[PDB]
Amino acid sequence: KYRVRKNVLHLTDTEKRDFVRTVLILKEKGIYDRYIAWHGAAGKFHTPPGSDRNAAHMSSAFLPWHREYLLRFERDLQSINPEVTLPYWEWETDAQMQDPSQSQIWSADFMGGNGNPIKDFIVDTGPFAAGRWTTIDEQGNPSGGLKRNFGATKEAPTLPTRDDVLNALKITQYDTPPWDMTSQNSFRNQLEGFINGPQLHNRVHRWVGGQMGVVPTAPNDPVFFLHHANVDRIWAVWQIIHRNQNYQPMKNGPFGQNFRDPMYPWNTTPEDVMNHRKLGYVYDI
Amino acid sequence: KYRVRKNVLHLTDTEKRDFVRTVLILKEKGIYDRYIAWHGAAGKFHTPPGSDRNAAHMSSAFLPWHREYLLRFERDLQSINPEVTLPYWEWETDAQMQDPSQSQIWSADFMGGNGNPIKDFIVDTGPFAAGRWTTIDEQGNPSGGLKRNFGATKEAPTLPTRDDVLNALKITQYDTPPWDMTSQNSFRNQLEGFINGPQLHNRVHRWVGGQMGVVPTAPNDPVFFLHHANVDRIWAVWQIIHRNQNYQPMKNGPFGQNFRDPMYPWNTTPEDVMNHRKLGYVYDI
Ligand SMILES: [Cl-]
Ligand SMILES: [Cl-]
Ligand SMILES: [Cl-]
Ligand SMILES: [Cl-]
Ligand SMILES: [Cl-]
Ligand SMILES: [Cl-]
Ligand SMILES: [Cu+2]
Ligand SMILES: [Cu+2]
Ligand SMILES: [Cu+2]
Ligand SMILES: [Cu+2]
Ligand SMILES: [Zn+2]
Ligand SMILES: [Zn+2]
Ligand SMILES: [Zn+2]
Ligand SMILES: [Zn+2]
Ligand SMILES: [Zn+2]
Ligand SMILES: [Zn+2]
Ligand SMILES: [Zn+2]
Repeated sequence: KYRVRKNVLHLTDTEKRDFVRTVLILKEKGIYDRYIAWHGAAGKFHTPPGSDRNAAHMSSAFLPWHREYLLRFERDLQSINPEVTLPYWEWETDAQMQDPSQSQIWSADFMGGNGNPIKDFIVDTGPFAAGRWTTIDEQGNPSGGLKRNFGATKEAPTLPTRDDVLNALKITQYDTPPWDMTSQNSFRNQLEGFINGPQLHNRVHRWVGGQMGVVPTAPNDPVFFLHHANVDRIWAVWQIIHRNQNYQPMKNGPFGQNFRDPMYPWNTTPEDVMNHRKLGYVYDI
Repeated sequence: KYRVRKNVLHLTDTEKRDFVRTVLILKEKGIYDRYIAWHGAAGKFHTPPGSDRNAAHMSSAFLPWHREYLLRFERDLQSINPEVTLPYWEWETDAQMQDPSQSQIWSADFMGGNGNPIKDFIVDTGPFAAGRWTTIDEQGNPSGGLKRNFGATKEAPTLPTRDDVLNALKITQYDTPPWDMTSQNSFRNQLEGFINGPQLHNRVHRWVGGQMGVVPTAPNDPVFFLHHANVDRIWAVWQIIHRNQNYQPMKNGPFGQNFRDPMYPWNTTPEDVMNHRKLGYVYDI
């Protein structure tokens, strides 16, 4: 309840600079890659085997898994710079802009811009531009650099709206059986974005494009964390609005999917991360 | 110093029954799969990216990474039955047999026998025969059943010998740069099996065949843990013989390979598991 996570639009130029520096430091030491890999491994970890669900997506653990992911990542930033916390990208607000690509989050001072079509959409601007930031493929081998292609697909030509967020917050049930891509009247599946997909969470990944548009490579793009800090914020809000409500399933959904089950690749359980304040952080506002 | 890890050949009928029983429960609960996944993930995690070294093999962390692996595995077994510890398969003595496939380790009440040529070398005997034990391919999808083909390979027709172990124990250095498959006069690379490969550990893997023969699927076979328990034991012996020799590299090795670096997929470091006695276990003898 001490660490404050801020809206990207509220950061001082120094905070932006420090965040970028710390990320680049984590990347140099080899710590950043551990994060890419954890998310990759989890994505291929089906619960149960053969099922469409995995440890981090298309199921109940989607939200708590990423919260732990972000928590661990933020603790790593703190180790380098104690004054650095994870900021959140409020995409619902950027969706209101005439041209979202002009949002300050994409400035050459922060995340860098959209991909360059003349270069097969390689990001050639910002601190994570090809040549300054190496990426790796799902195979785990060096790739050719970050790629982004804002709103190119037909299913995600735009960022989700404030209304989409509001409608999701309306759901009274955290999740509902079978606890997967098909769960109905489920806040979790709603936020994740499988209802009339792609929506919200899923839609943002698709809108961004490049490595961000697919599970095995998503974290190669630093914005992955700003996105999920926002997703984590929507959830924190949901938890306040419906305080009558608790995580689901409690038992008898799939192993690694239940309230007290370990979340591959960690021993962390959903219960362990239900209270973000106990985890040591809050969102401005 | 309380948990004793025993030679498979020193186990009672009951101790073997309980070990197998506990492994099945671990499997049934979904815990066993986490281990197959962890080992697979580590094998694809190169240190550094593009390199030939990975978090669990072909470099210095090979030994401490597997020691941590077994420790975690033994703790889970202990959680199911506090009287069960990890036994070790002393293959160097089995190598002396006229026909090693006749060793009591392969009895039907234990691990099971060799694969069935008619079935495409699917294991049809023992507690883990196809139909009684599910397996998972490199993709994380169900694979249809355990396979074994003892010494079918021209490269590893025989199990390593006592002489092979003894010679490795004479090595003075834990490891040597470049800290990878080419390291010379390295106890680690020797025990792993790359000096005139396939030797030792690498040779046991190749000799067993089936999922045990390849990195991404090896742990699917329970004997993987019995194998690595002996490898761990051989290392523990080396540690006592060369009491003034320590882990290498101490620093400036690839991140993930140094004495105090975290070992993907965990935060555990080689330092953390250098003394097995501190880990709560010892070998019988
Ligand atoms: Cl603020
Ligand atoms: Cl909140
Ligand atoms: Cl909250
Ligand atoms: Cl504020
Ligand atoms: Cl004994
Ligand atoms: Cl003994
Ligand atoms: Cu993802
Ligand atoms: Cu995501
Ligand atoms: Cu091995
Ligand atoms: Cu291995
Ligand atoms: Zn809150
Ligand atoms: Zn944690
Ligand atoms: Zn603010
Ligand atoms: Zn590879
Ligand atoms: Zn010892
Ligand atoms: Zn010595
Ligand atoms: Zn004994």
